[PDB]
Parts: sequence; C-alpha cells; structure tokens
Amino acid sequence: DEINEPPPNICEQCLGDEANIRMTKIPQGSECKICTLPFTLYHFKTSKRSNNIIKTLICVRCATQRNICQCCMLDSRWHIPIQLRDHLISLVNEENVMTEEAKNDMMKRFLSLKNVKLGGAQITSDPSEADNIVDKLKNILLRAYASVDISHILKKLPLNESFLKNPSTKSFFLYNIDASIPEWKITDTVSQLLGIKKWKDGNSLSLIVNHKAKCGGLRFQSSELGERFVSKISETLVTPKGLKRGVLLIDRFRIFIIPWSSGFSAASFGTNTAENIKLSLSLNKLIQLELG
Amino acid sequence: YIGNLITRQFEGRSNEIVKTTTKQRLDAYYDLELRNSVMDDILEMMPESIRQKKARTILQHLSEAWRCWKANIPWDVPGMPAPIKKIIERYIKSKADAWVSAAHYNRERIKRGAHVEKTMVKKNLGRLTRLWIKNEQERQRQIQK
Amino acid sequence: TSHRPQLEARSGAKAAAYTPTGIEHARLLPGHTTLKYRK
Amino acid sequence: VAIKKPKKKYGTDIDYNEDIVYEQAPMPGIYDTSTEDRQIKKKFEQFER
RNA sequence: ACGAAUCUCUUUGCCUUUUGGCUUAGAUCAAGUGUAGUAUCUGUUCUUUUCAGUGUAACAACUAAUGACCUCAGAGGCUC
Ligand SMILES: [Zn+2]
Ligand SMILES: [Zn+2]
Repeated sequence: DEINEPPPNICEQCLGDEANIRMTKIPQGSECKICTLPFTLYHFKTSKRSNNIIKTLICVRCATQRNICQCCMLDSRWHIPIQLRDHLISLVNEENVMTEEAKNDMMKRFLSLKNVKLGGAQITSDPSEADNIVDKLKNILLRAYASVDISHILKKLPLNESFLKNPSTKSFFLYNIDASIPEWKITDTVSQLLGIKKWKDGNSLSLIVNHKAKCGGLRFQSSELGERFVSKISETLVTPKGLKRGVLLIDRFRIFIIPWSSGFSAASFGTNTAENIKLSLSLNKLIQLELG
Repeated sequence: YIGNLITRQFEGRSNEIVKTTTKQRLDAYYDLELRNSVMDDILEMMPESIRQKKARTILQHLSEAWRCWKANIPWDVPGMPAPIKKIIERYIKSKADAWVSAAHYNRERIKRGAHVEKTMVKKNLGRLTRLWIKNEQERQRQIQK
Repeated sequence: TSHRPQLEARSGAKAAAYTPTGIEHARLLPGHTTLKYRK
Repeated sequence: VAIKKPKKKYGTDIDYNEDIVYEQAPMPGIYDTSTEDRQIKKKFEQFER
C-alpha cells in the first residue's frame, strides 16, 4: 500500500530532549540499508541550531521485523544493539535466538516483505514477554615447541636482577601478562599510579607487550620518572633465593617487573610466533619458581 | 521523448514489458489461445487423474489433425475416445474458418493492390492452392459417388 | 528442443510486486477526459 | 587455496550456497516441534563433523 | 491344498527416462572444359646487438654490506 503507510519508528534518544521537531518527509527517499528497497526517508535535527542531520537509514518494515528504530537501529525497548539483545535472550531461554540476514539481493528483498518478527523481536514489543525475562535476568545476577633454540633470547631478558630503588633505569621488563589484559590497560594503570595522565600528549611512557610471549617491556623518558615508578609501587615478591620483584596490579592479575637497565626494543620477546610461545612456556616455570 | 530517455538512464527499463499483438505475432498468438481452449475443454471431460504429462500428449493429436485437414487426409485415430474426437474436430473447423476467411480477405487486398507484404503474397499463394485442390478433390468424389 | 508450447501463462502476480518505473507512454496521454452519463 | 565462485552474470545473481534462497517455513502447528529440532541440529552438526 | 514371517518367480493393476508450439510440408535440393584468391613450406635481401686496443712498472679505489658491544630518542662511535 503506497497511500496507507505506517508512521516511522524512531527512538526517544534520537529525537532528543526538545518538544517540537520539524521533520522532513521524502516519499521515496534513499533505499534501505538492509533490504535495499526504497522507502520514505525521514530526516530531522534535534535543535534548530544543530549541525547534524539524523536520517532514517532503514525502512519501517526492516525496523518492525527487528523491533529497532530507523535512525540508530537500537532496540525500541532496552535501547541496546541487536547482537547484544539476541545474546541476552539466549542466556534466559537457554537456546540461541538470532536474526539471520541474507547476503543475496533477491533474498534481502524477500526476507523483508514477510510479516514475521526476527530474533528477539518476539520477546521485545510485547511488554509482558519482555519484563518477565528481565526478571529471569535477575536470577542470573544472583549467581553473579621443545625443539626451539631459545637460549639466544633469554640472555637479553633480565630474569636475574632485583627491583630496588638504587638502579636508575628507563626501561622495565613486565612478565606474567595474560592473553587478556589489553595494552591500554597497563599504560592506564601506570599513569594512574604516577598522575601523569594524558600521557600520550607528552609521550612520557612507551610500552610494548607481545600477548603471545606473555611478556613485555615499558620504556620511560626522563629517568627521574623511574624512581617515581619504583617508589609508587609498594607490594613486592621476594624469590626464595632473593632478587625482589615488584608487582604491577591490574585487577585480579599480577604483573612482575625488573629494571632492564637498557632499552629492550621490539623483537627482544621473539622474532617468530612459534618462537614466542616457548618464551611464555619458558617463563611459566620461573613464575612458579618465584612464587613457590 | 527525452523525459523517457533520462528516466531510463536513472531507473532502467521496466521489467513488466507486455507485448501488444501485432501483424508479426498474430499467427503465434492465435495458436496460443487455440491450444489453451482445447486444453481446457478436454481436461473437463477427463473423469480424474490427468497431469502435465497427459495434457502434453493430447495437444499433439490437435497439431496432427490440423496437418491432416490441410492435407485433405481424413484424420482418424483408432482407439480415440469419441468425446475428445468430437472436441478436436470442432476446433479445427473453428481454425478452418479463420484459415479460409483470412485467405479470402487477403486475395481481395492483392487484387486491389493495396499494401500486401512480400511474404504475405507467397503465403496467400500457398493457402489458395490448398483450397483449389481441396475443391478439386471434393468434386472428384462427388462424381465418383 | 528449445521450441516449446506453454504449460502456463505469465501471471500478473509477478509484476505486481515489482517496483514501477513511471515511463511516459504516448497512448497514456490525457484524452477523452470527460465521461458521458446516460439520462 | 579456496575454490573460486562462479562470477555474477548479472547484478542480482544469487549464490544459492550462502543462504536458503526462498525459505518458506513450515506453518506453525500445535504439536510443539522443540526436541526434534535439537536432534536434527545435533545430527546435522555431527554429519558435517 | 490352507500356514506367521524373509529370499527367488509368474500373472493383473500401476507406465514410471514412456515424442513439449507456430507458417507458404516454414523454403530449396550440386560442373565437362578454360583461366584467379587465401594459408603453409623452400630460397634471397633488409631491419631488431656492442665493446675491445699487446706487455712491464708505479699510485688510487673496489671484493658498500653483515655480525657483536655501548650511548641517545633509528642514528653516532669502536672492533672483526
Ligand atoms: Zn528495509
Ligand atoms: Zn534510535
């Protein structure tokens, strides 16, 4: 029906805070992002003096089948993305719900003209069928390489020196880094410790972490920061031979440090992926030798 | 003229092109309507259990019998059901009237000399010589009887 | 083969779901624009 | 090296392998085909395994 | 001459890979002698190439790159 068409589905947070919004209707505007088929393009601005036009990117049929708005394509209730919506319902019904989309232009147009709901769009747009699953979300919250010749590399890693105040170095050697714990999280924890925040402007610290070798190093400019990095770390572990090592403390993780006393560079950790895995396998013993 | 050209550039040709009947495709379209009408009437006669295979073979007898009428050969199929043979003979005589009256109408055009196609002269030449020998064979049988 | 009869005709169900073009034909121009009503 | 696909001869040409091209779902009936679909998905993943 | 089920077999039924348009059958049904064009092979000609300047003596450059160590935030110095 070209003379009887639904009103558009737009979020409240796309429309924003103001009361009256002048919206422009173009009866066959752009074509839909999803079904590649033309529709009534609505576009508007939040305020009069704004500088960003907010367009409706998809048609109302693709917006109804997913239960999303046309502008930001987030869900109409819960205001979350579709990939996260179908994952949260998957933990409640214990089965995979998923809206699947055709890669084929004759099967993008076919899938839009049917009057079904897709994915979590049966659960959402029914308020009774959505609130009880939020209650079922609440009970979930009540639960709350032996052949490698690695010996050329381990001479350059320190592994035998202590974390004292007295050496004045720029570089350090961070080992026991998990395959999680992203490179930004270690620079933010050090910069929170020194108060040298927005460090990327002045380039106060430079950090290299491999994530295969489970090891890394962080370089400082201006060596007087090195005594600030030593003195602001209180907790240390002493190996039962000696040779105390400081612990950086990312949440639930422990990262050991030794002053390198030279610049490690890239490729100190490894020059091949198969080669770097054995250095993590080399270290895992020394961590167990350091602790136990 | 250009407004159709430019929209064909921007939008492309419509996929719903429906060809009108014309002098060149009249004889083909006359056959499509004729096979459909014979197909419908025979399929009602059939008590049950007739598919796309049995409807495909019966439309042969129609094509064969039209050749036999053009040949003036009498068309008899042994074992042919008499209702269906009654149907097929009817539509041939329907087609025979259009075949004969178009042959008369075009001779009146050619004698006037008013715009007959070069192919249409040869076709009308071939239609008459069927009719003249068919009239000859009728006259031979009336003398014999 | 390649020269066949028809098993079914081209249906108008297929052309109804297409998008139109709006090309302007010569015979669809406005003509006889007033209807005549009987007494 | 992966197998090359046959190229699109026209614009809306269809890769039949990528998707169910005209999926007409079975009409919803009253007999609750829930556990049967699990046994298919287990058997279909077992077959491709 | 009737067994409760398997295999092998005959006959009815079912026909299963079991003739998918039209018109003027859609239209027509091959050289004895005397000379040319195209392709390939064979032969001939032309075109597509550059540097060297013997021997002896003296002087200069080359056989920049690689490996290792150190400083600075890749370069600089040293040795092989
Ligand atoms: Zn759409
Ligand atoms: Zn939105």
